[PDB]
Amino acid sequence: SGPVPSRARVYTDVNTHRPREYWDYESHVVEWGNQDDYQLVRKLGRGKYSEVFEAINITNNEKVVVKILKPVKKKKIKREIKILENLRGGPNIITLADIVKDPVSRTPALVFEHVNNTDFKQLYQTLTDYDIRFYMYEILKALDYCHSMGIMHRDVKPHNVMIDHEHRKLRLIDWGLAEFYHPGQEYNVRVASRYFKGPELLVDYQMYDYSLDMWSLGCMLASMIFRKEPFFHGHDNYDQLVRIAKVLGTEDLYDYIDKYNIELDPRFNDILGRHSRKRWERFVHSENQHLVSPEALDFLDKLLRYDHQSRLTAREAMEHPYFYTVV
Ligand SMILES: CC(=O)Nc1ccc2c(c1)c(-c1cc(NC3CC3)n3ncc(C#N)c3n1)cn2CCC(=O)O
Ligand SMILES: [Cl-]
Repeated sequence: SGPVPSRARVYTDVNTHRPREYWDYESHVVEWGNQDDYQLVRKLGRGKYSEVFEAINITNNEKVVVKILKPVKKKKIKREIKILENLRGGPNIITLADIVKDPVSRTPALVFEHVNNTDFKQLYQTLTDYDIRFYMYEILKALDYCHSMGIMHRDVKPHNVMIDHEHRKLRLIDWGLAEFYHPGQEYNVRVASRYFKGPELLVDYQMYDYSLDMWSLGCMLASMIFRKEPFFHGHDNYDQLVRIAKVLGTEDLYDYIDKYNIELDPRFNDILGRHSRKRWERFVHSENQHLVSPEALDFLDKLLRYDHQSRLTAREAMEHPYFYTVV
């Protein structure tokens, strides 16, 4: 009765063999320092639960990014902070440099290392075959590291990957939707951003894992090597799954759904239709041939699969023939 259970193939019991203080973020005590050390310079934007500023560390004058939290659930704040502190110093993980409060207004804020980013709609067109393989390997390091530390990012997308192209420096950012992996846990599927949602999220399969980040990465990789942003462009969560099925086909979807005994919402049977599995070559053309290779396509193919257990892990990925020219 109910969905078939599932476990992560890798780093399954990493939180289980650690003490509660590592993953029990609700018992985390947060110390808020003084924000006077930083001077707001420019509104960058208005992230989901925050406003974000370029700031300046008055003391050393080094550049910084300040995320001023809207009033959010104390619980989520502690999660993000605890996750950031556990992953700090890890490869290509953004550094939580400080946690502070404005003395007068009391609004909490997280302060991060600054990356001199090129917007991904300017950057991605510039990128060569070598570039894409390099930066994908940098992302993979961040995801292997963070999966090994018991954590799923759950919001992998071009917006959360900061690239200083001059310095070939990449940072995986915004850990606000990240969560700790506990095998057996039935999680909230209202995560990631639409275009990067894995089919497990869309069919409401809750016992998901690190392999969610591997789907999202694939979506990014497809958009990059094919020059089509976003790759899967759905008008909502239901239609998102239709956009995937028009590429991966309907037969492997229904076989995935039956295998896990997933109860498909009735909205799907009207819209899903019947679609064959398309070859990845169908997407290759004169303007992107130079970024595609047999290896690129094989790597992509082993990321973008319905069955999350069958996707490459981030370690398996880093060993793929696609990365040989970089490693
Ligand atoms: C800070 C965070 O966790 N999320 C977040 C949310 C919105 C953000 C940013 C980060 C950055 C952002 C920008 C840069 N750099 C660009 C040159 C200014 N850097 N660099 C490091 C981080 C971090 N963390 C960072 N975050 C810009 N925006 C505005 C996006 C929008 O409104 O569309
Ligand atoms: Cl959540």
